[PDB]
Amino acid sequence: PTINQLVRKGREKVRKKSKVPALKGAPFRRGVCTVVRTVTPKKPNSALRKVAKVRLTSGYEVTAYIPGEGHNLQEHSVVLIRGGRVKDLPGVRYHIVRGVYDAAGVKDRKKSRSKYGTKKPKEA
Amino acid sequence: IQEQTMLNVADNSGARRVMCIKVLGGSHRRYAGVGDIIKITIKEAIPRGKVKKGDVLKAVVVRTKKGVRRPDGSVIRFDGNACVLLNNNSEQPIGTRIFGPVTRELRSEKFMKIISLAPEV
RNA sequence: CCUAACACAUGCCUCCUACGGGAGGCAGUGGGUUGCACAAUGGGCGCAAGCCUGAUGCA
RNA sequence: GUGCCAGCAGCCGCGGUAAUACGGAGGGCGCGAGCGUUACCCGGAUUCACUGGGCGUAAA
RNA sequence: CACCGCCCGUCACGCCAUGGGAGCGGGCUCUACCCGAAGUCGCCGGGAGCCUACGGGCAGGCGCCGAGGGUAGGGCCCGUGACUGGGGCGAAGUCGUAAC
RNA sequence: GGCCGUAACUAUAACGGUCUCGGGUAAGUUCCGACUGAUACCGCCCAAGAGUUCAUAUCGACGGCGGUGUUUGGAUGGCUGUUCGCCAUCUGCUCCUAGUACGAGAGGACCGGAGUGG
Repeated sequence: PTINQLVRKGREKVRKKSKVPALKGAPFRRGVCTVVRTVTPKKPNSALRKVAKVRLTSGYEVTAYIPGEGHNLQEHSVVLIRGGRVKDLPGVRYHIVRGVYDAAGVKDRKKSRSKYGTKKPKEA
Repeated sequence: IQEQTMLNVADNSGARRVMCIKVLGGSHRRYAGVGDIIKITIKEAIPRGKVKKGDVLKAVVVRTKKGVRRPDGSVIRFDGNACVLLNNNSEQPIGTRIFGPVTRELRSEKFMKIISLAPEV
């Protein structure tokens, strides 16, 4: 654009668009499960990912992924969503914190336990 | 007081006009003023409240132009038309307070909540 | 307390009524540490002494 | 041990009977009254390029 | 898995998803007219009151402004929504065979 | 213009072949947006069955006999022209008896009386 044009119209600042309406731009948001179904992967993957519809305290009701070997998530089980997409499950923008609320941590975890809310295995 | 007839709320949660659609007391009660029970129907209401719009309930009659007299014969006529809805089948006057004056006959035994409010008569 | 400028017992709409009529910061409670002190600095008042001071100095 | 299951997963991916990628164990690496996670900001990003970018066929 | 290949559209089913929108309700930003508290202020304050050193003061009265309320219309975007549209992918749905 | 087969749960079938829902309403069929007695009705007769058991508390198969004159015949409102229908919404209530009799509780009389209503 000409300098004169810039002066007239000028540049337009870019607007970032949140990819996690965990509303109130919170770091985490807790809600309640509606359904603990299972979903099939996308384009080139196969498996039965464990998922859950969640009624947020933020008013929203979204689909969150359940990380880990095996959960203990039911219905009216209170849980904490944390935001994190999952390339294979579209419509799934958050992971479910394991080790918080009704989401029991992964049993028999010995590695990245922190990312699975499982205490330090008392080694004898 | 005969069907139709616009009656105002004198208590709360469902403002203004309220439609009387019946008169109990039995077969052919034409009217019912003073302080009788009357099947009502909310038609306006404030956006808020726990009683929306068009909720077929019953209610009482507080201030009615037809007047009320007794004794001596003197009369207290209030030019208005007071309802004051009551939570329907577990009968009782729903609400918190009552507005304006009330009637001394309204103090009828079994009622009583309503008259310890609306500081008047 | 980054949320609820949400509602607040006690000490520093809700409640009472004789239905006529009335009353409504510090620490803590519910909902989504109720600590010590005038010693010091500063302030109010005082002729000063000193009194007040959940500022504040401390724990 | 399990056998495209159960599961891992930040990205690429790993698991369909020899899996250093799942689960445990032995051993090891790193930190240590901490360690790990999530969230957000800057970085990496000369990927808004003033420093310091470009437009024949890649976006232009 | 290479012409016994590939492949398109209608309609139908599957995992999934969703827009437009008349009105109805509510909010923001208001217009017009009617009612209008407290209070300051303005005028009266009189053989209508109280006080007076007769100068005046107070009570009281009226009035403007005025929080707010009322009837009609408009704005906000949030809600619901009979009405209507309907898209991405799909191994062995249906009718054809458009394309390569 | 017809008839037939057909894709991922069905349903539909692009393909192949072949000759009621929403709105307004408390409620909206409107509105707006998508002589005779066959027959009938009413009664009775028999009693296989059902009713845990037990035909007849209640009902009653297979069949049977009649009576009537009546069908087919020879309380305010919403909707509608409706009748009808669907939908909204003299005697009551209360108290005493007595929260007693009865009842596991839940609940709740008789008889008799008293007041106030449509």
